[PDB]
Amino acid sequence: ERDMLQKAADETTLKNVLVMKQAWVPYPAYTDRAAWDSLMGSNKQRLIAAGEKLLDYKWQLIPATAYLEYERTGNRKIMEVPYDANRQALNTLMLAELAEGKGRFIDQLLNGAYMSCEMNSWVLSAHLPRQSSKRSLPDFREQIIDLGSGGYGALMAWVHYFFRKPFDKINPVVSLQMRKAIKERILDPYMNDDDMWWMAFNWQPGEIINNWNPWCNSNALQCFLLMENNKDRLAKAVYRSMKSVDKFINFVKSDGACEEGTSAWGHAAGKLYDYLQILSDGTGGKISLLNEPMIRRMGEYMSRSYVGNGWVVNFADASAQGGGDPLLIYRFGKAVNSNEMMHFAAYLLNGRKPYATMGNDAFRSLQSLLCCNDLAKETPKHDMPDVTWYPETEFCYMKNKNGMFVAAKGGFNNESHNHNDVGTFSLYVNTIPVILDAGVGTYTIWTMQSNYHNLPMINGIPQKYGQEYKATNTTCNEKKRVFSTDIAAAYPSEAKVKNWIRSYTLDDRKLTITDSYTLEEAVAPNQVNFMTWGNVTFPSQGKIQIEVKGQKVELDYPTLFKAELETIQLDDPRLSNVWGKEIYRITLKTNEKKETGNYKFVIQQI
Amino acid sequence: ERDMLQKAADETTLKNVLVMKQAWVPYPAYTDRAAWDSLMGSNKQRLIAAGEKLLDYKWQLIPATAYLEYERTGNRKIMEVPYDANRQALNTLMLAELAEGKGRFIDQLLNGAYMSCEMNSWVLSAHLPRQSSKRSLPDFREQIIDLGSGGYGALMAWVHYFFRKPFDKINPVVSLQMRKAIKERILDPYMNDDDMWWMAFNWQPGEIINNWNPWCNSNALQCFLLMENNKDRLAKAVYRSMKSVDKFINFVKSDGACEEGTSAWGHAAGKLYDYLQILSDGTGGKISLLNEPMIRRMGEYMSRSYVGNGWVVNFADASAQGGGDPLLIYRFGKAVNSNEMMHFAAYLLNGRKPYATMGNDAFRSLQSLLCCNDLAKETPKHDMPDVTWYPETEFCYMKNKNGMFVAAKGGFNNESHNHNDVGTFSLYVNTIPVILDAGVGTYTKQTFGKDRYTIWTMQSNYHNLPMINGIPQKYGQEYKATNTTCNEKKRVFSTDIAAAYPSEAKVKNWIRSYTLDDRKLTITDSYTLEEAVAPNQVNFMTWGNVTFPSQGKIQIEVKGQKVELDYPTLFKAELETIQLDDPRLSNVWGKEIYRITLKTNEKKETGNYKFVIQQI
Ligand SMILES: CC(=O)N[C@@H]1[C@@H](O[C@@H]2O[C@H](C(=O)O)[C@@H](O[C@@H]3O[C@H](CO)[C@@H](O)[C@H](O[C@@H]4O[C@H](C(=O)O)[C@@H](O)[C@H](O)[C@H]4O)[C@H]3NC(C)=O)[C@H](O)[C@H]2O)[C@H](O)[C@@H](CO)O[C@H]1O
Ligand SMILES: CC(=O)N[C@@H]1[C@@H](O[C@@H]2O[C@H](C(=O)O)[C@@H](O[C@@H]3O[C@H](CO)[C@@H](O)[C@H](O[C@@H]4O[C@H](C(=O)O)[C@@H](O)[C@H](O)[C@H]4O)[C@H]3NC(C)=O)[C@H](O)[C@H]2O)[C@H](O)[C@@H](CO)O[C@H]1O
Ligand SMILES: [Zn+2]
Ligand SMILES: [Zn+2]
Repeated sequence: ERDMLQKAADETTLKNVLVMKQAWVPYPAYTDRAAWDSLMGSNKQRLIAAGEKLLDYKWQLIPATAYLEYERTGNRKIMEVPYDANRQALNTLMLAELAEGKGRFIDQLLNGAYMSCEMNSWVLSAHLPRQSSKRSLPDFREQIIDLGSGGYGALMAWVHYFFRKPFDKINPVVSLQMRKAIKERILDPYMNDDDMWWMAFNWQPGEIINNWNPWCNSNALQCFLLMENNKDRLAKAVYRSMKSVDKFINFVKSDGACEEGTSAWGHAAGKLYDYLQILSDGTGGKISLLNEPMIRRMGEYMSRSYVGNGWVVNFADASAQGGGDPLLIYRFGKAVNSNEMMHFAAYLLNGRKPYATMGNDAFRSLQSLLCCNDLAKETPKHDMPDVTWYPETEFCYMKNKNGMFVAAKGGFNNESHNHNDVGTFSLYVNTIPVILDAGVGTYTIWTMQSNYHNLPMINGIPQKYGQEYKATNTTCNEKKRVFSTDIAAAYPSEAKVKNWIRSYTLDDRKLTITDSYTLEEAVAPNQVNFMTWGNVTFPSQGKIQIEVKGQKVELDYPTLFKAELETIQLDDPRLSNVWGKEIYRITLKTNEKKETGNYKFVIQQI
Repeated sequence: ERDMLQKAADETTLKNVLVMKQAWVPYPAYTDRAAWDSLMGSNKQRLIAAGEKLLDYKWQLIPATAYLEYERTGNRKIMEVPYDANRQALNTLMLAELAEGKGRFIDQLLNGAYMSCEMNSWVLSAHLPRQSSKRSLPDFREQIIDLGSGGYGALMAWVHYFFRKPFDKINPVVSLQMRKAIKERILDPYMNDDDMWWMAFNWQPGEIINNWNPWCNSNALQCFLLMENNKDRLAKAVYRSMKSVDKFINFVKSDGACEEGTSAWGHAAGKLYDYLQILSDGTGGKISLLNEPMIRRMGEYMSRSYVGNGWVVNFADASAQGGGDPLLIYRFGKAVNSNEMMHFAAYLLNGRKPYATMGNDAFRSLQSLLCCNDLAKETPKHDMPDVTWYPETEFCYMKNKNGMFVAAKGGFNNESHNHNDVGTFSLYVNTIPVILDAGVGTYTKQTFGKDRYTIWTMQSNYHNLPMINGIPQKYGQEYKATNTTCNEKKRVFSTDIAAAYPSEAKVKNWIRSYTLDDRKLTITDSYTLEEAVAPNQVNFMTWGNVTFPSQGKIQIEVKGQKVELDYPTLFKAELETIQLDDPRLSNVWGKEIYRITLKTNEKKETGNYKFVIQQI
C-alpha cells in the first residue's frame, strides 16, 4: 500500500496542474514541415517508403466466423492477424504522412479510420468473452476494454489529433465518427465500468494484477488526454487511472525484478514507464514518479538480466533467448536518469543505426522519433556491478572478470509462470549457457519439474508445487559473491528433511556449489542433477567436461557419485529454436544413505 | 387522380385483412426438406453449386475513398461493383441453403449479414448526395432509402426470415443487429420522412414520378411485412405505401404504354406488378389490383412492343435492341390472367428451360422458384392482334400475316426522353428493321438542356418525316400532333403534324398517314402551307445494302430481308452514309447507317406525296 500517485496529488490538486487543449503534445504541428524534417533525420525517407508500400493496401474485413472460431476451436490468430495488419498499416501510414507532409497518405489514413469506426468492437476475440454475454462475437450493445481495443483507441486518437483538419476538408463526418467511436469504446466504458478485472478496483489477495494494468491505463490516459476537453471530466478520469495504476504499484516488489522474465518486461515495467511518462507530460512535470528509486530498479532489471548475445536469465517459464526494444530501454533510462540503461540500449543496437519503432503502439512509435538522434550518438557499453541482489523476489546475479555469470534464486513454488526451481542456478561463460535452465515450451511437463533444474532430489523425491513450498533464510553476501538458501521446505513430507542448504560462491576462477543437509531419516539415496548442452565428456571419475560454442569448463563432483548423461530430444520447436536438437540432464546417483552430509561441486574454465 | 389503391381500401379496411406473423409467406419452412426438394425441382443442384463457389467468398469492404470518388470524378462502379458482388453472393447463398438445407452455407450467410450491419449505409454513393449534408459518403446519423438500400433491405429481411433459428443457435446477437439495421435503414426513415422524392408526397405538375416509386415501395413493403409484427404500425406503413404508389398509378397513362420503351419496363410496370403481388400476398387476396384492366395493358405493353429477335419499338431516347425476364413476364402474365403474356414469356425463353432468377433481388429470385415448373410447360407463341392502339400515348402498332410490322406515333415534342419525332414510323420485316429509328446514344453534356436538338439522333431530320419548307420540328410541349386517328380494322394511322413545326415552317396542315395491307405499307403526305418558302424534303432512315435500280425506286436488302421503296419521280434520291463512332449505336446497328434524302425543285402551297414499301 505505497499509493505513490494518490500521495502525489488528489483529484483537486490534479485539476490545477493538468494541461488542457493538448498543449502537452511534444511533437510538432502536422503543418510544420521544417520541424518534422529535424526530428525525423534519416527516418524520413524510410517511413515514406513504408507508406509507399501501403498506398494500395486493402483494409481487411474481419468476418463474424473469425470471432466464432475462438469459441469453437480456440483459434485466436484467424481474427488477430487481419486486425493487427490493419493496425500496423494505419500506424505506418500515420508515421509516413508526418514524414512527407504532402497529403499523399491522407486518403488511406481516412479509409482505415472510417473502416475502424464501422467495426462493432475493437476488442480481440479471445478477450470479448468478458462481456456480459460471455460471447466471442462483438455485441453492439456493450463495449469493454482489452489490450487491443486500448491500443486501437490510442492510435485512432493520435490520427484524429494530427489529421482532423485535412480529414475535415475532405468530409467532416469522418472525424465526427472517430470522436463518437473513441467516446463509446474507451472514454465511456472506462468511466462507467468499475468491474473490468485489470483495473484492479475490487482486488483482494490471490487475484492477479499484471501487465494489463499499466498497459490499458496508459492507453486510456492518452485517449482522455487527446479527446476529452472538459476539465472536471479529465481530472476525474486521470485520477481514476492513478487509483488503478497504484494497485499495480502496490502489488509488484520494491526490489523491482520482473519475476516473469525479460520478455514480459517491455509491456509490464515498460508500460508502467509509459503511463508515468504520459502522466508527467500531461501535468507539465508536476506529477511524476520518474525519480522514484523503485522505478529505476524496475528499469535496470532489463540490463541486469541480459547476459549477452541474446542470452538472458530465464527463470520460471521463460526463454533463454530474448532481447529488448533499445529505443524504449534508452527512453526509460534517460527519464529515470540511468546511464546504465542508456549505454545498455546503445550496446543492444549492436552497431546498427536506430530507426523508428514501427509495429502498432502509436505512442512508442512517436516517442521513438524523439529519442533517435540522442541514442544514435550514445556510446555502446554493458557495464554492471559484480552482484545484483533482489532480496524480496530472491533473485541473485553474480559475475567475475573472466566471463562467468551466475544466476541463483530462492522464492516459492507458485511464482508467476511457476517452475519448481527453488534454489536453482544457471551458469553462463562469456554469455554462453553451460549449466542451463531449459525454459519455455509451446508439472507433468518436464521443463516445469525440479528434476530438470539444477537441484537435488532429496531422499529421491522432487520439489512439490505450491505457495508453502518455499526457500527459508535466503541470504546474499555482495562482497564475497556468496548466495545461500535452505531449500528444505520446497520438498514434501516424504522428503523427510530438516535442513538442506544449497550455496553458490563465485570467485575469479571457479564456482563452488555446496549442499549441506540434515535428514529426519535416510530413506533413499540423494540424486543431484545438472542441465547442459554441447559436448559432454567424462574423462575420469569425479570430472565432467563441457565444450559448447567455444567455451570449456570442468565440473568436479564427489567420487561417491556415478554420473550418467541422459539425452533429451527437443521436438517442441520453441525449445529447439533456442538450444537445437537436444540437451542433456547429467545425473549423479549413489548407494550411500546418511542422515547428515554434504557435497561440493566446482566448475571452472580450463 | 384515379387513386385505385385508396379506393380499394383505407387504413381501417387494411387492418381487418392484413396477415400477421408472416403466414402469407408462400415458401416451405426452411426445415421442410421434402417440400423444398419438390418445389426446387432441378433448381436444387444448380443452386447448391452456385453456393459451393462462394464457400470461401471474401466479403468486400467498401472504402471511404470509393464513396468519395462520386464527388471527385463521378465514378459509380468503384463503389457499386463490390456492393453488387456482396449482395449477389448473399442472395445466392440464401438460395443455396434453402436448396440444400444441411447448414453448410449458414456460416457465410451469417458473415454476409453481420458484415452488412457493420456498414454505415446501404445507399449507393450516387444517391447519398440527397442526404442532409449532401455528400456521397455515408453519415452514421442519417439514413435515406434508394434503389440499392431498399433492395439490400428486402434481402436482409428475407435472410432473417429464413435463417433466424440457425443464426440464433450460433449467436443471437446477429439476428438482433439484423432487426435493428433493417429498422433504422428501412422501417423508420420510410415512416418518418415525408420528403423522399420517389414517395411523391408533395408531388406537383411537371415533376417526375418513375420506377423508383414502385421499386422502392415494393421493397419497403417487403421489409414491413417480414419485420413489423405490430399491426397498428404495419397497417399505417402499408396504407402509407398504397397512398404513395397511387401517385405512380395516377401519373402513367391508362392505355398501358411505358413511353420510354421496354428498357424501363422490367423495373417500372414490372415493379408495380411486384408491389401489388406483395400487397395481395400481404392481405390474403383481399387488396389486389391484379384484376384491373389498366394493369393488364401495362404488362402487355412489353409483348406488343417486342417485335422479335432482340428488336423492339424504340421511339424516344431508347435502344432498338431490347429483351425481358421471361420468368417475371410469366408471373405478371398469370396474375393479370393474360395468356398473351404467358405464351410470350415462353417464346422469349428461346428453347431454354427456365431456371431460378439469380441476381440480388430476393423477391424475384424466390418467386421464380414457384413459377419455374408451370412456365416450362407453357407453349411458346408470340400472337397478338394485327393492331394495337394506345390512344393517350399516341403509339400505333400494325402488322400483317406476311411478316410486316409498322409502329407509328403522334405525340408531342416533350415526351419522356423526348425525340422530335411527331408522326414518324418504324418498319420491320420478319422482325428486322428496314425503315429504322436510330435510338439512344452515349450521353454528352449537350444531351440535356438546350443543344439537346443539335444531336442528330434527336432531330426530326434523322427520323422518318418531312422537313416542311426545308425546316424540321422544334422542341417543346406545344409542338404536337392534332387529329391523331387509327382505324383499327383498315389498319390506317393518320395524324396532322403541322403544329409540331415552328412558325418559320409556314404550314397550315400536314397529314402524314400510314396504311398497311397484306403486302405493302402506303405512306401518304398531304399538305397545305401558308407560303411556299423552300422545297419540301422527305427522309427515311435505313441500313444494310441500299440500291437505286431506276428513278423512283430504292431497294433495301438487310439481314436477308428485301424491300422496294417507290417514291414520286419529282424527287431526287441521295444516300448519306452515317459512320457510327458511338459504340452505343454501333453495337446495335454496325459500322454505319444511312439517311435516304428526297429533294426537289418544286415549290407549291399545296400538294401530295405517295410512297410504297413491299417485299421483293
Ligand atoms: C485469454 C486470456 O484472457 N488470457 C489471460 C492472459 O491474457 C493474455 O496475456 C498475454 C500477455 O502478454 O499478458 C497477451 O499477449 C500479448 O498480447 C498483445 C496484443 O494482444 C501482443 O501484442 C503481444 O505480443 C507482442 O507484440 C509486440 C508488438 O505489439 O509489436 C512486440 O513488441 C512483442 O515483442 C510481442 O511479444 C502478446 N504477447 C506475446 C505473444 O508474448 C495476450 O494477448 C492475452 O490474451 C492474462 O495475462 C492472464 C493473467 O492472469 O490471464 C489469462 O487468463
Ligand atoms: C444519380 C441519380 O440520382 N440519378 C437520377 C436517376 O436515377 C437513376 O435511375 C436509373 C434507372 O434506370 O432507373 C438507375 O439505374 C439502375 O440502378 C440499379 C443500381 O445501380 C441497377 O439495379 C439497374 O440495373 C439493372 O439491375 C437489375 C437487377 O439486378 O435488379 C437487372 O435486372 C438488370 O439486368 C440491370 O441492368 C440500373 N439501371 C440501368 C442500368 O438502367 C440509377 O441507379 C439511378 O441513378 C433518375 O431516374 C432521374 C429522374 O428524375 O433523376 C436522376 O438524377
Ligand atoms: Zn526452469
Ligand atoms: Zn428516335
